[PDB]
Amino acid sequence: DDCEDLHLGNLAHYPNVLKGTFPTESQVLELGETLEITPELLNPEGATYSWLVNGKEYSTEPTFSYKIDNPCRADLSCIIKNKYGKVEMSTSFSSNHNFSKGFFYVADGTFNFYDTEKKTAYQDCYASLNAGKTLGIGNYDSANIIHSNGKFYLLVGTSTSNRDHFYIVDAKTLYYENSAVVGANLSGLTILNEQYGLVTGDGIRRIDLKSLNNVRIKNERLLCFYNSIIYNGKVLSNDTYKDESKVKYYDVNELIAAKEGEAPAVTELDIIQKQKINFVLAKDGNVYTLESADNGCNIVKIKNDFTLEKVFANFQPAKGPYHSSPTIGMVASETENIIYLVSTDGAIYKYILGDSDSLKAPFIAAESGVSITAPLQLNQQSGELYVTYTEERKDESKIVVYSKDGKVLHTVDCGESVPSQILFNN
Ligand SMILES: [Ca+2]
Ligand SMILES: [Ca+2]
Ligand SMILES: [Ca+2]
Ligand SMILES: [Ca+2]
Ligand SMILES: [Cl-]
Repeated sequence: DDCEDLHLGNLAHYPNVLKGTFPTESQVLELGETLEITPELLNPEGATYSWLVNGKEYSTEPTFSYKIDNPCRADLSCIIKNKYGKVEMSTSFSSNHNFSKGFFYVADGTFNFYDTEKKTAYQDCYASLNAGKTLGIGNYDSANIIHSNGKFYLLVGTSTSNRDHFYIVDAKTLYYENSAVVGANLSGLTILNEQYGLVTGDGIRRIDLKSLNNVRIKNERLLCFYNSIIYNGKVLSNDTYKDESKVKYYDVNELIAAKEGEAPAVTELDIIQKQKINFVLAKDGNVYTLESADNGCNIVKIKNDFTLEKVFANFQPAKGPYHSSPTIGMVASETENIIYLVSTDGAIYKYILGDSDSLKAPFIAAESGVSITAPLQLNQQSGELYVTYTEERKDESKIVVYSKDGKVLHTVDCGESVPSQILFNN
């Protein structure tokens, strides 16, 4: 087979890459694996390489080595150049990861993933899966996310006007879908249904969850739904972080139909609030919130007909001092008649609907000089409670994952960056 058919003397002078020495199909690797591509040149003398990861030059080496140490997806090009010509091959690579095997946590202005099976944290999964895209959440900015319709709807509360404030991120994959401008200093987000949401902060804005156009329905300086919920065709809102205010509700259909400036009717419920507190849908099918009282708080049951049942809790609820400080929110179980809530000392109470005895002592005791600085989250499949703690004196935050029985299962070190929210991909 000496000199017969194809040989070097008849195959051009630009780089000649041997077949199969560069992937012809998209690569899928496990977390921890390394992608290695070593193109073999028939004529390698004087050749130079350029490896582009998502269009950005990563290497000039004749062999590509890239550790898949984070959930990612990337486009890969290889430009091989010599005196006589330039050749370019392209492929793509991604990690074989499962975002069902743990939870996302919003810290240092991005989506981070913690695997409860591997006990491993992956920082800034949003960038590595979206070609370096950022969500632009600065230190003095807020991230308000609602997981609905299999999407993460993010509202950035920022003083910058000419930037995207509202983002749609796929909840299962963490893939960016769309984003748009709404307005500066807007930190109140409500998802009404599959088609519409509400953005509050300077009154009420309806946002179309497909086109991302918004209509300013009500214009009221500093009017913000710090917390809200959809219940029996109404939007229940918490619009205070300090001042005495009552829970107010709006009609979902009136909010959907309202034209620019047509402020909708607002009705008050006999629920005095003097701080940020959320609304939780409990296993009894009712909505619960808290009412501010002199020597504690009241766990308020909001029935379908919007009548109220109130149970006194001899403890003050956890609170942040500023407009920017997040809601130290409650969390309800979907499988048990339970609500977890945080006292002002950093203790967790497990309220058992209808039984006021469950409020006589904390479920999880407080630790001195340690406070709970984010809303509670619960894993509805295991019953695991995710609590965000901050050591006041050193500014070191952690996510502690407790079992149904209150035993520590995981500790996620977050350092100087406080996680604001915990999300699931399902
Ligand atoms: Ca190697
Ligand atoms: Ca109605
Ligand atoms: Ca009892
Ligand atoms: Ca850890
Ligand atoms: Cl609209």
